[PDB]
Amino acid sequence: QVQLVESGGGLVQAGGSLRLSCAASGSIVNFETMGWYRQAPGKERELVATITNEGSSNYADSVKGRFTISGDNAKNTVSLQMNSLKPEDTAVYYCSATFGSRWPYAHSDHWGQGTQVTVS
Amino acid sequence: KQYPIINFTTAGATVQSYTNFIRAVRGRLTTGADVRHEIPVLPNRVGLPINQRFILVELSNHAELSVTLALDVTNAYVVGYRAGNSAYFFHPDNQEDAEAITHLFTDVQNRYTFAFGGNYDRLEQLAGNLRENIELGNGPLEEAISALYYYSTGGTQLPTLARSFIICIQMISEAARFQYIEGEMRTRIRYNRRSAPDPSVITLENSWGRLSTAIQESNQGAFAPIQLQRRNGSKFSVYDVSILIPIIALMVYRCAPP
Ligand SMILES: [Cl-]
Repeated sequence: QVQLVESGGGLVQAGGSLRLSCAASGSIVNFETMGWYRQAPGKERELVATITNEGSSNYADSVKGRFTISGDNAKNTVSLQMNSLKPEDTAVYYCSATFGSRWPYAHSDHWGQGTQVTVS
Repeated sequence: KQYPIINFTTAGATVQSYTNFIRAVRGRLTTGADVRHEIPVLPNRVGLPINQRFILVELSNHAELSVTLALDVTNAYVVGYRAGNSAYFFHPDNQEDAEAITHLFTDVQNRYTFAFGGNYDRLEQLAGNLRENIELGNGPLEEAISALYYYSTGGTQLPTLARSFIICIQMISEAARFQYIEGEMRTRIRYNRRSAPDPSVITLENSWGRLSTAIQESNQGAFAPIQLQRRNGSKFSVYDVSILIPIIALMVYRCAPP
């Protein structure tokens, strides 16, 4: 019975910063990978930042050194700290979670419904 | 008449032969009368008649050599083996167990009790290698059977005998204890692979005792957690028996049943 709860987003000035959070409930096991994808209008959905159970993070080249993802395995939560916001960052951001084997599943993957961040 | 014996050969082994072998072994290990949260419990050592205490596993290979392992039904673990006219036993942990094993291989002319126990820590020390470094699959088992056999002719040195025990215990005892580990051996046969056990397997082996306890002491299956490892070695916690249903096939008896 996996559910994702997304928090954060909204309108923010260029150069400002904000935080997105995502928390998964209904997984009996910790996430395999969790993080954010974003879709800018007129664009394809693209990876922004993800982190694994090993705590290894992956970022889009364009947010690297600007955005930081952190995670808490035991609480199945991730946080994205967005610093130095730019026009390119205006988009809908979607939380994503994947979980590995726990009976009766081999794996599962989950998407949020998105929160928009608008850089003014 | 006699303790039950189950046969398996590595020669032309298939996923089907290995699977059906492990299933037969489990059937002689648990009665089926004690099942908790869907996981079978092994017979309670206290008061267990000596004629119910052991089963024998007869292993043969393509080189046509055979050895018979003795397994304790109370833990599914190897207590010793016979090759030709000799039997060899690990050093027992207590006087009751010491007395129990004297009812094994009573037919044999020569019976030796090693000065060391059969726990992985001791065997790794004698072998000079960790489980992490010791490949498993049909090829290693084929060679482990030869090594155990020739121990009886003096053709096998102690470290190689330790390594061969490490292979046999995992492919037989741990496979019997965990469907997940039987599955790991199946895959190795399917792909004709030999490879060492990854952290997922090693942590289950190390945890079988703790898991048996947690499961038996749970409130309706909820643990009062146990830390295991994924295949990449990252840590995860088990909180509940439900996840372990496909994983653990039987448990050491801990407490009275529900
Ligand atoms: Cl010892």
